Amino acid sequence: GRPILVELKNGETFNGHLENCDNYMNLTLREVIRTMPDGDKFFRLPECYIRGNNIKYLRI
Amino acid sequence: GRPILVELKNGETFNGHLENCDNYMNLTLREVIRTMPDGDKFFRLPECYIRGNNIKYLRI
Amino acid sequence: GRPILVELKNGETFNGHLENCDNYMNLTLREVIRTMPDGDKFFRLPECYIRGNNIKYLRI
Repeated sequence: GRPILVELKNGETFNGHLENCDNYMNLTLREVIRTMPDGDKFFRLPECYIRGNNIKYLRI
Repeated sequence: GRPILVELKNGETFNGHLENCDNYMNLTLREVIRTMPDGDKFFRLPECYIRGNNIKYLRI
Repeated sequence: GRPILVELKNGETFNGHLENCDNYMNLTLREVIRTMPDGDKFFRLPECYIRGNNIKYLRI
């Protein structure tokens, strides 16, 4: 799966296309939908980098 | 009004063009300017979805 | 310099090309990389406005 959904420890989720990932799960997503715990969303974030340490889980 | 300004309960404002609104005031804005309570702004957010429950008021 | 790095009092940094600055250090950056204290980043923010009162320091 290039499109993945990443849930952060802070409760946010990022839904985007996987561009890079390293052995520590630091990763980059493109064309991202960011969903807040309160239900608000932001669409079409060009690119987001997420530290492996900040991730709760990832679903493909 | 297609361009509207939405002020959230968390103090942020979103200024963009109205794309959709439902009977619960869940709405979508495009080409949005987001203003933080501390004055910082982010321009040209492609699309934001805001839950009616998170809105304080809307100005047209 | 046009590319500058702005560190905010809230610990975030904004790395982008300087568009405007005023005598109070309210400024505008374009094509910006926003880095969070926890190491997550957002790339290619079209434009950000930052209030002088929110800035800790600026590096060119």
